Amino acid sequence: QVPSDPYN
Amino acid sequence: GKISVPEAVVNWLFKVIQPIYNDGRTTFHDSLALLDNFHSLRPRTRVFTHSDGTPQLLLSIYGTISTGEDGSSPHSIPVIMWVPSMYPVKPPFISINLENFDMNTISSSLPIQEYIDSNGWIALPILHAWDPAAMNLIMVVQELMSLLHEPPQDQA
Repeated sequence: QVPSDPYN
Repeated sequence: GKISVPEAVVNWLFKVIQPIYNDGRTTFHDSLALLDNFHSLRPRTRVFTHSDGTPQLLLSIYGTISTGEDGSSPHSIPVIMWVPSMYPVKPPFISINLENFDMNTISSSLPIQEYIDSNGWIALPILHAWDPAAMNLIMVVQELMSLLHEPPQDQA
């Protein structure tokens, strides 16, 4: 997976 | 046991933790609990680059930890905590977040000052004496909070 951010 | 993060964040945690963590059950449990106990914190995954150059996608929890309104002078520190893939066998590691922060807004009188290295890594005592069988992420942030606190009033 790649970086992710549930807020951004 | 009340949950403060929304559904989208719980589902996201479920999703990102699975592929990375040796112990997804504990990592999920401890991460959710941390977020539920410290409302200023949020999670994200980011690539951490190890000392030998190896990049590794990891869960990171970040935000500003602040002393409570308890009559003492307020102190805040923005931090980034990383959860290693072998958590809790290996301890989390935590740095100051250097965006809009000057590491020199932290009184040398603050007990936490002693533990911040030139690079911004915070060598908390609990991390040095990590006990995989008895410790969690909440305890790490609690110790951080206790070191941010203005040292007690004396009569000298």
